[PDB]
Amino acid sequence: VGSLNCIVAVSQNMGIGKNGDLPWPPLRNEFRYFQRMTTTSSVEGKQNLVIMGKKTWFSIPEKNRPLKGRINLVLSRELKEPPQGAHFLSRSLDDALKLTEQPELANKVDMVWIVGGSSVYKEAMNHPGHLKLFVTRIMQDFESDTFFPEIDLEKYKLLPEYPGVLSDVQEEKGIKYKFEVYEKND
Ligand SMILES: NC(=O)C1=CN([C@@H]2O[C@H](COP(=O)(O)OP(=O)(O)OC[C@H]3O[C@@H](n4cnc5c(N)ncnc54)[C@H](OP(=O)(O)O)[C@@H]3O)[C@@H](O)[C@H]2O)C=CC1
Ligand SMILES: COc1ccccc1/C(C)=C\c1coc2nc(N)nc(N)c12
Repeated sequence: VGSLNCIVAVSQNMGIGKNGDLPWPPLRNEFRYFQRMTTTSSVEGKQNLVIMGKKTWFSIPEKNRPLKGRINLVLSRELKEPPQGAHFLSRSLDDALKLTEQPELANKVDMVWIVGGSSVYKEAMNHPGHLKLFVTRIMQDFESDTFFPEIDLEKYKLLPEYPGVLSDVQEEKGIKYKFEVYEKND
């Protein structure tokens, strides 16, 4: 148990997913940022924990499952075991978050990252303590069927910069995006 973080990429219309995939074409540098933010731990020997819902797990290409170099945990109210390739399954975010503090995971885990999708985000962002939201603002509209909740600029602060995050507008494949980090500490 290190810090609690959500990471998402979201279109100008708040879209995160379309038919079990992302709503925009592949953005390699965006995937690379995701990978470097979720995989990097400054503590040797540790890994970060990625928590996700079941549709989010299945949205990941099989070659990238489980997400390499991270401990993967899937949320589901139904599955009897973790899905093929996964090793953790929790019935709730509280259950998962509790599971981190021991019996055996808590000397292996550094940062905890919520990587989607909508319901998991809603609950984490609401979760009382110290929270950071890493949001890639995909600076146009895309047809979507899954959405990210509006961020309350009265509870969260927008940070002007953040270590290892590029602060200028980026562009790729003709699509502009901004990496943002928001922080709350209620
Ligand atoms: N742009 C981005 O940053 C991201 C995009 N996506 C996209 O979003 C979509 C998938 O997201 P979404 O449809 O929201 O689905 P989720 O990944 O949130 O999966 C929903 C399911 O997972 C379980 N689940 C979710 N929350 C909990 C919980 N708190 N406790 C127990 N189980 C839970 C369920 O399974 P059960 O029915 O078995 O209980 C529920 O049906 C895809 O299109 C994917 O590509 C996903 C992540 C990031
Ligand atoms: C199809 O989805 C994926 C495909 C490959 C690897 C990971 C993901 C997942 C689960 C999620 C993400 C893929 O790119 C992302 N960018 C940001 N900024 N946040 C995220 N949560 C993801």
